[PDB]
Amino acid sequence: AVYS
Amino acid sequence: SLLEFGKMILEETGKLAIPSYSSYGCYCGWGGKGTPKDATDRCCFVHDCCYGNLPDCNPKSDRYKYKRVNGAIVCEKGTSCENRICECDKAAAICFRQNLNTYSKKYMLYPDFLCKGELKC
Repeated sequence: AVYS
Repeated sequence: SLLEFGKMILEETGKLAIPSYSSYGCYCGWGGKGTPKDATDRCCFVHDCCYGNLPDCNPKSDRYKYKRVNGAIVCEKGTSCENRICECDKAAAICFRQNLNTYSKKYMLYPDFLCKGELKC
């Protein structure tokens, strides 16, 4: 997971 | 953390965080330059500003707990960093839900060079  | 944030977003909007919100417009994701492209992108801008209000917290890794009270997001009590991170995320999730009507695929994978102008938090 990573939307940053 | 991004783990809790992804699950909120999915619950709220029914879209997966990656790829729907990880490369959208100028602020959802990695990014941080220019004028936000639309309401959704604005949610990401305000969310980035929200994290920016927390210096000594770690939003990407720090884990908080939250529960649903008939749909309502309720941040459960952890460290002060976890509490404030959860509130930033909760606001973003709702902002996303509020703007679903104008979400546009045209802004997915939006190129960096078109991310022009300036905006201060």
